[PDB]
Amino acid sequence: GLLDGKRILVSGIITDSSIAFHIARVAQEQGAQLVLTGFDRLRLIQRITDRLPAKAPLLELDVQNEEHLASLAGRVTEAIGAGNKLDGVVHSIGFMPQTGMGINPFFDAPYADVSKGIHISAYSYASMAKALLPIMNPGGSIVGMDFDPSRAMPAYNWMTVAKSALESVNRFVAREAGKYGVRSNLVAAGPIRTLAMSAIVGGALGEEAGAQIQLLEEGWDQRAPIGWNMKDATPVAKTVCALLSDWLPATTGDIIYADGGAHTQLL
Amino acid sequence: GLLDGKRILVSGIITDSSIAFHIARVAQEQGAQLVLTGFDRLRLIQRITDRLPAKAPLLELDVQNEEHLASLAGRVTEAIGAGNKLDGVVHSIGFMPQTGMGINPFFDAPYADVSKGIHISAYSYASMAKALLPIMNPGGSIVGMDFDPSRAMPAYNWMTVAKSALESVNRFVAREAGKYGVRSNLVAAGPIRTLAMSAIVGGALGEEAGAQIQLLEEGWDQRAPIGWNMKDATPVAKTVCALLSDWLPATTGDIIYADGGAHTQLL
Amino acid sequence: GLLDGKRILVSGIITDSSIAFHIARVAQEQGAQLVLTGFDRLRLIQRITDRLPAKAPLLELDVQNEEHLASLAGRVTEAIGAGNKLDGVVHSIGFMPQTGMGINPFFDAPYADVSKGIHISAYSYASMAKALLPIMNPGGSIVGMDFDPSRAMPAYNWMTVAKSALESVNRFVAREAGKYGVRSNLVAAGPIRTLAMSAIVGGALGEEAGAQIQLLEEGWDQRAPIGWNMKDATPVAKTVCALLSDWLPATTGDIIYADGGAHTQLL
Amino acid sequence: GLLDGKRILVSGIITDSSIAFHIARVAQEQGAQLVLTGFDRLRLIQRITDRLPAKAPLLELDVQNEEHLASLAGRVTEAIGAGNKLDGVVHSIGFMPQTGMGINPFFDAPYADVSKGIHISAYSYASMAKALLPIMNPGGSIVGMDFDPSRAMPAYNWMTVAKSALESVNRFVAREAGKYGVRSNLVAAGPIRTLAMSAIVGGALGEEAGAQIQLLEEGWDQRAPIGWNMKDATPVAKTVCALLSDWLPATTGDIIYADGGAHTQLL
Ligand SMILES: NC(=O)c1ccc[n+]([C@@H]2O[C@H](COP(=O)([O-])OP(=O)(O)OC[C@H]3O[C@@H](n4cnc5c(N)ncnc54)[C@H](O)[C@@H]3O)[C@@H](O)[C@H]2O)c1
Ligand SMILES: NC(=O)c1ccc[n+]([C@@H]2O[C@H](COP(=O)([O-])OP(=O)(O)OC[C@H]3O[C@@H](n4cnc5c(N)ncnc54)[C@H](O)[C@@H]3O)[C@@H](O)[C@H]2O)c1
Ligand SMILES: NC(=O)c1ccc[n+]([C@@H]2O[C@H](COP(=O)([O-])OP(=O)(O)OC[C@H]3O[C@@H](n4cnc5c(N)ncnc54)[C@H](O)[C@@H]3O)[C@@H](O)[C@H]2O)c1
Ligand SMILES: NC(=O)c1ccc[n+]([C@@H]2O[C@H](COP(=O)([O-])OP(=O)(O)OC[C@H]3O[C@@H](n4cnc5c(N)ncnc54)[C@H](O)[C@@H]3O)[C@@H](O)[C@H]2O)c1
Ligand SMILES: Cc1c(S(=O)(=O)Nc2cccc(CN)c2)sc2ccc(Cl)cc12
Ligand SMILES: Cc1c(S(=O)(=O)Nc2cccc(CN)c2)sc2ccc(Cl)cc12
Ligand SMILES: Cc1c(S(=O)(=O)Nc2cccc(CN)c2)sc2ccc(Cl)cc12
Ligand SMILES: Cc1c(S(=O)(=O)Nc2cccc(CN)c2)sc2ccc(Cl)cc12
Repeated sequence: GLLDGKRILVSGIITDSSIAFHIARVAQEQGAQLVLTGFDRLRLIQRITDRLPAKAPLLELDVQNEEHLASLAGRVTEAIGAGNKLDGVVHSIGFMPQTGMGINPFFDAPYADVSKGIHISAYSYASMAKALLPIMNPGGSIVGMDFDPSRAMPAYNWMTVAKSALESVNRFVAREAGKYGVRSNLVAAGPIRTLAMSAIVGGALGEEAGAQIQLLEEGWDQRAPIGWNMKDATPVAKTVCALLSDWLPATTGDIIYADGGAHTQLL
Repeated sequence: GLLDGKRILVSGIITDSSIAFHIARVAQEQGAQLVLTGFDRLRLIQRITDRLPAKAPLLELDVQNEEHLASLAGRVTEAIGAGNKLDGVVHSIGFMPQTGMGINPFFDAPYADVSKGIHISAYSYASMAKALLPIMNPGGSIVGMDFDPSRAMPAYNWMTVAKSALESVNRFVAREAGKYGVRSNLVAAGPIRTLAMSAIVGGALGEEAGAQIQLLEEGWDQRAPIGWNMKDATPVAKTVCALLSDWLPATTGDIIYADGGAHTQLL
Repeated sequence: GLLDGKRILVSGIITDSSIAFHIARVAQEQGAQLVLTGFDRLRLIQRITDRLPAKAPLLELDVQNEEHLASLAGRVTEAIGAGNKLDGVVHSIGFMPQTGMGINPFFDAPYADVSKGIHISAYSYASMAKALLPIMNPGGSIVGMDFDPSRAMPAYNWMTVAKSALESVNRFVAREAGKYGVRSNLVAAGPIRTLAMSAIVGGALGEEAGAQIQLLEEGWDQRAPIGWNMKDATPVAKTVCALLSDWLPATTGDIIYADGGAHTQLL
Repeated sequence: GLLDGKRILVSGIITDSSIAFHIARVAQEQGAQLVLTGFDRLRLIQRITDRLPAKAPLLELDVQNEEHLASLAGRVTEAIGAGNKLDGVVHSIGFMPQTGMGINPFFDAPYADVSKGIHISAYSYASMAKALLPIMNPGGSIVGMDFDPSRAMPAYNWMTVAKSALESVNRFVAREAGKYGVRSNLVAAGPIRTLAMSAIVGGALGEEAGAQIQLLEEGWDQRAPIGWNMKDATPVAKTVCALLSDWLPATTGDIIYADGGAHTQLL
């Protein structure tokens, strides 16, 4: 078991197609003992996580709530038992209001909306690190989820800016985590058909946005030398588990591309 | 004259060592007709700009003030005359509260402070573009100031995150500006001894911060194959003028490194 | 005149659609005095260059010929007059045998062929620098031509590898040239319809290769926020002249993208 | 066992401090069955590999020898048994003559020497892929060793150019290997005290070269958020094994940085 005996906190489950759901599943298959955090609809999240291979304690965490962050370490310790620390943390959280992502023109996003998205999608990575590093073991691992923002693209708009910020945050979190013997890295995944993503392809954010995602999905599988299957999150979940294991011991402040190789190819 | 007959808006002058002061000077030496914008201390800014080679109208612009942005194009047109448009825009604006930049630990920056800095240093680039593109000529140029944030560094902290966001914003501003025949690019400069920078070297942001900047300055000149003189902003001002001219007509969404070549060298 | 009084050596003219032909034309329009070098078909090259706005001495240079390189500086000094030095050098040279570029499978290129292409397309940039730096003025400029090789693409094959090598060579040439007060940079251009390029679109290197270039050309104009016109080399020639001028004085070991911004955009 | 039942070819062992020796050791500890290839001093290599945890067949391979490459697959099949294929290939080979690496000036490397180094260090990655892909299983993995060449550095000189070429080769090998269901990636390691490296620190390539490596080693550990121990190759060996396993299933044409995070940090 790749993660045997490791204690790992996984945020970001909201449905059974959430990337963090599959991260949580693969980690439990590999012997990890999990603690879960969920935002807002905790009864729904509980019913979703009941389908994980093993039962895992669920804690409430709204990343914009200072009280939630201040109590987090104590509530984690209460779930895993005093004297036990975390070996791994998974940040799988993201949000941008509709004004900053979609067919709404890039210039029309109010900063209040953009700021909320950068708060939840980028700053929260440092927030969670700060809350959880004091209860992490040496040799631990923090992993966040990324979507390659080094080039601009239709519709993603302000969320691409939030991703650019998150990659920069990750390189500073790595400097802090290094003082604990802890690594911090991001996994840049290719497009995955989550519920939200499926809703956008169906036009939830405007028809242009939906058409552009479909073109991006299609271009992705074409470019990827090993193909890309947007309906299979297993590859991304296994990559996260790789970074949570002891088998990338010299990688930190970095980005692993679980994208089928698409970013290495022009056409 | 490299910029003869061009009408160009320059923001960001606060003292005579501001990078935008030298941008403004070099552009006037090259035949440009300028309109200036200043924030807060407008009487001070006016007295500073009285020393530019030619007189230039000064307009008030706080980039966080929605009314200032809504009136900007009209006030620009009133200064340059109806029927005249802008050929160039210079964004030379930046700010991060002391909690996000310096010896204060990276985790201790409140998001309210970080958000203010990302607002003024990154989002304002899109804000100004939105305000000014409707009064820009085809073949125009928007230029912002950048400090290479692709690797983390001591003390810069949250401001590095703001720079990462600004580079991403620039690639989307380029998509909008392209509809106008307008380019958008950033100039990534090496360290320059502005008043603020000199204050930090003297310890305004804590002694550790001051020592780290000095080490970064020293490493910069060493790495740069043509040297780097932190007391000479002329090189950065000439680079901005290059991008405002017609001599980089196929460069947009991009970053020009006016850093002595330091970013191309390891040691 | 952007280049008034500057003495500049331009290699790489073979027909009137060569990128170096337009570089040479724009530089002469901007007051530069040129010395030309040509390979192999010198009578043809002479007849082509007779159409430049001004007459320019033509020197023979095969970059694989050690005797040609050993005599180059002396022959340049004889053309521009003793006591005069060069202010600028343009490397616009490239070649890969058909086995390393096209529909021939990537694995089937013999190393002898690949090595010849890397010799002429990458190593020759250091070769020319070595020959010409001792007769270059402080404040001089060396410019090479590049095609963005940071991602793989169909058909370009071994020539992409040669471009990757040339970018690396450029960063070391900059270290040598810095000792002379001389900059060294590359211009990464978008696809241009040279004779060779047109021949490939017509199938000279196999039908698959021809179809892939056409798709790459089409994707380029789409991605470029300001468009890309593959039949107009003026934009690339003006960019080279920008780097030969005094208006990028702090850029070296670097790459300027004269590609319409296409490399900054995903779709 | 991370690599249980996997059959893996490992090149590049020459002493017990070779990176490939530790790759071979860690892979055998993780249940892999190995086939080894060695160059030139095969009796020495055999005596070195006698100390691996398990015995492994040794095959002769000079990567510049066309007959060696033409027979390789057949000799591999004879060692692992007909009907068995390879699951993994490790390229751990590199060489640059003293004229292209060290205190000898960058311009003084003859192309014959540079070409030999690019042949053995870069082209050989495609050569081995071509020889071995027809005897690789779907889901297989090819891994090469890299040293981050994206910025220039003292002394490494032409070998940095060879690394730049190898990264480009890797992105095309990935396109070929994808047709087989096979991944291809590089591991960019921090400096490791091999015999050759120790000899250079002791002055084998000139005193300046030796002093610059020591400064690069020291800067590396400083920059690395988790530290860098140049005398421990275990971290790099475990990273290679990660890529040979099934736990990075969506990564290809890519580069994993096993460098302590040093490349993500400026100072
Ligand atoms: N689907 C993709 O294509 C893709 C690709 C790359 C990266 N990612 C990244 O994966 C991550 C997870 O998204 P997802 O795709 O799986 O979708 P998702 O919708 O399933 O999950 C997002 C989660 O963010 C959480 N969240 C939102 N606001 C929160 C808040 N204040 N506090 C705490 N949690 C909050 C949500 O509750 C939700 O669980 C994102 O960071 C996303 O950007 C997704
Ligand atoms: N000095 C350097 O080393 C260096 C290097 C690279 C980039 N830059 C960049 O150059 C730019 C200018 O800074 P500077 O160095 O010249 O220093 P500066 O202090 O002189 O100028 C900064 C200006 O930002 C303006 N500003 C702050 N808040 C503003 C607001 N709400 N609204 C409008 N304007 C506001 C200030 O008034 C000031 O004029 C920055 O963007 C900075 O990050 C500086
Ligand atoms: N057309 C494009 O799309 C494009 C894009 C980017 C970069 N470039 C680059 O521009 C440069 C010039 O090519 P081009 O497009 O203009 O085509 P070209 O065919 O017109 O010019 C190439 C020149 O290389 C010279 N050359 C070949 N072997 C030589 C040798 N041994 N010694 C000296 N000179 C030799 C040729 O004589 C010729 O003048 C190339 O380096 C090329 O890779 C071209
Ligand atoms: N030591 C480091 O710091 C470091 C860092 C990053 C990458 N690498 C890379 O690791 C790899 C291995 O080198 P090393 O450090 O372990 O040193 P090494 O000297 O131990 O190994 C190099 C091997 O290359 C082989 N080789 C040379 N010519 C060959 C040829 N014609 N045919 C077949 N094999 C040939 C040698 O026999 C030797 O086994 C290199 O590719 C190297 O560039 C090393
Ligand atoms: C959403 C999205 C992604 S994402 O899933 O990677 N990021 C993300 C952002 C916000 C909220 C969430 C969680 N529901 C995730 S890529 C891409 C490309 C084009 C478009 Cl229009 C959208 C997207
Ligand atoms: C300030 C700063 C720069 S900066 O001048 O480029 N950016 C900037 C940020 C904020 C406000 C301003 C305008 N006064 C400018 S680099 C660098 C490296 C280390 C440190 Cl501690 C600081 C800096
Ligand atoms: C040729 C070529 C270029 S190039 O013009 O940039 N480079 C080059 C290479 C070799 C010889 C020359 C000079 N005739 C130029 S890009 C691209 C993309 C796909 C394909 Cl199939 C080809 C090309
Ligand atoms: C050698 C070397 C490396 S290397 O080990 O990564 N590459 C390599 C090259 C050639 C032959 C081998 C195998 N003996 C390995 S980095 C670095 C930095 C500075 C200097 Cl002077 C040297 C080096």
